[PDB]
Amino acid sequence: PQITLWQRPLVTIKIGGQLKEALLDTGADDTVLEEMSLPGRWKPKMITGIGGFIKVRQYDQILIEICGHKAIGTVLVGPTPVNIIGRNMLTQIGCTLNF
Amino acid sequence: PQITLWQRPLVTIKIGGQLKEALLDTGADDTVLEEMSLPGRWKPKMITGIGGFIKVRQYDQILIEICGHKAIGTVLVGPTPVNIIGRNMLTQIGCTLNF
Ligand SMILES: CC(C)(C)NC(=O)[C@@H]1C[C@@H]2CCCC[C@@H]2CN1C[C@@H](O)[C@H](Cc1ccccc1)NC(=O)[C@H](CC(N)=O)NC(=O)c1ccc2ccccc2n1
Repeated sequence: PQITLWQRPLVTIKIGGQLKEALLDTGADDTVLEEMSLPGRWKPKMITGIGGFIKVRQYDQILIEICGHKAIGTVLVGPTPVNIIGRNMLTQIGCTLNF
Repeated sequence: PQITLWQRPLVTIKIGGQLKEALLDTGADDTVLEEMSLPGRWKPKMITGIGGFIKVRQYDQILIEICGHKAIGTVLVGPTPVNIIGRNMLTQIGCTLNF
């Protein structure tokens, strides 16, 4: 698709067969998710945003479908108000910024 | 241009006649820049992202060039770790997400 930005670029994602929605976020290095059921073990990790550091749970090799495109990588579960799809995933689905 | 996301989408901006660089940030509602001099009156504001709040000064109808493209809007000045260009400005230059 070609997505304008007059509203937040939220899209449908699928993880563990669960349908969610998430923000396509070119400003985010990592992918950070709301609480949800994920397989495997996690490890504690800390990342920062504009307001400072948070503790998150790091899951590796997670499969996700983003607006129909498959991606696999590291996802961080933590105190985020919204699922955020960061560049580690965005690149896998061929996403670009255009103007 | 077309900007891939293998690295941070940083671009040149010009504001207050000064050249800086900033992050093209589709996940950000607002545009937030490091401490700097701007004209007019400001209003105090608090914004959030991941990790909590920061206090900023809000300036309205500020002129900025983004990669040579003119935009006018609200700029928030404060202790952000990185200059970020949010959707309020990105929309003025016709920026889209494409995959
Ligand atoms: C996700 C993580 C890996 C933590 N990366 C980010 O946090 C990086 C960090 C880099 C340096 C510090 C400054 C931000 C740049 C950008 N951000 C991504 C960046 O895209 C971040 C993503 C976002 C969506 C909303 C909720 C939180 C997170 N957006 C932002 O921080 C901007 C700040 C701003 N006023 O515009 N926040 C939002 O526009 C914002 C939106 C609505 C809100 C609702 C509830 C909660 C918090 C609220 N957040």
